[PDB]
Amino acid sequence: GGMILLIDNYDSFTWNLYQYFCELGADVLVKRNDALTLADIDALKPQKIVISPGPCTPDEAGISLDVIRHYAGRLPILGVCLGHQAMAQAFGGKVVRAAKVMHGKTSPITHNGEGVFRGLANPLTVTRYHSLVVEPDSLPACFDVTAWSETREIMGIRHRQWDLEGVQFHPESILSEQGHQLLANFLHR
Repeated sequence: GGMILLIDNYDSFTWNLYQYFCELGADVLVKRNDALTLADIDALKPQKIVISPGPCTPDEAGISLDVIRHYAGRLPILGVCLGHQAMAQAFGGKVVRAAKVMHGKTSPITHNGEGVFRGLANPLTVTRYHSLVVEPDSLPACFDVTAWSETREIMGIRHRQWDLEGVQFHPESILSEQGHQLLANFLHR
């Protein structure tokens, strides 16, 4: 509810998330993936963690993979794009090339109306900034898929037991009412 650790994986969109979460009344702290150890995060005492997008892959995302693996089941974690892929890979996921690389287009995904999608319209139009996707047949059994592209891509995953959730699209909203309601869902679990 209070203190959010946002992990910057060197994207401009981490500051959008900063503003969005601050407008929802959260105490947010933004630390770069290479300027942190896991010992650091114990000092900061976060209530929830968010892994940002970034131009890299999870392997090159500094501590992101280490953080998901160590804090899984201790604090809620929300992965956006890169963070969503990092969440799959963390539990033995496989990230593969997409059918079409999307550099800013908005498109309709279907969801299960649970997790961050509770009280959201289905289908839902979202904006995509990615070229890679989580491979469905490789997805670890600990994860349910929660959203699908219309080309049948994984657009959201969620752990079956713990509070860690991913989205492949950029939430980009909080003045959209159904965009505010998506991040508020993570914040007020």
